[PDB]
Amino acid sequence: IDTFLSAFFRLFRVMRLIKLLSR
Amino acid sequence: MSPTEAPKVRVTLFCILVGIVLAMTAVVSDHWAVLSPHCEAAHFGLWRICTKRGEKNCSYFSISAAAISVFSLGFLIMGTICALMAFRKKRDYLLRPASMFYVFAGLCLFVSLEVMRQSVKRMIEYYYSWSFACACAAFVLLFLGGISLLLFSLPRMPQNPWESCMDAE
Repeated sequence: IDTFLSAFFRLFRVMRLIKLLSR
Repeated sequence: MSPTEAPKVRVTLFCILVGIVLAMTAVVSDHWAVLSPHCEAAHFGLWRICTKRGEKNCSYFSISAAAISVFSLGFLIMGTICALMAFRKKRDYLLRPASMFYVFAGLCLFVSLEVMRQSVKRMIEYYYSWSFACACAAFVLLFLGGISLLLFSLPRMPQNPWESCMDAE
């Protein structure tokens, strides 16, 4: 929506490898 | 059932209710951004903007703020739906997605107020009196309530060698 026409939401995809510990 | 009727979750549900109602009311109340040119203090809002000294009228002019606001309110609606469905027919697990939705609605509201703070900074010095403290309080209420509801919904950290998650209640 920025491109159609706010910085910390990019950190959620970094936490994707916290779930790596599950194994 | 055990984490459903407990007071520790009832108080957080009440906090979420007052936060959601005050946030829904706070989207129309444009009483946070006032700028003195130097008797022409202005009023900046998401939808309609006006300046007053009789001849008073407010209308629009950055619609990303409106889009993220409607996304946040949709998140609030989904969270309320999940929370309501949790109570009946003993759906004890449905309290988690409600917490996630409330947390994300609070974060979306935080980002909207951040973009509006940037907008009011780019325009003299402003002053927050009525609605900016309201929006910040709504964000804090929703965020803390969602986090606490999530933490209470999750059973407990084992703290025992034999104890583990996903046990038989």
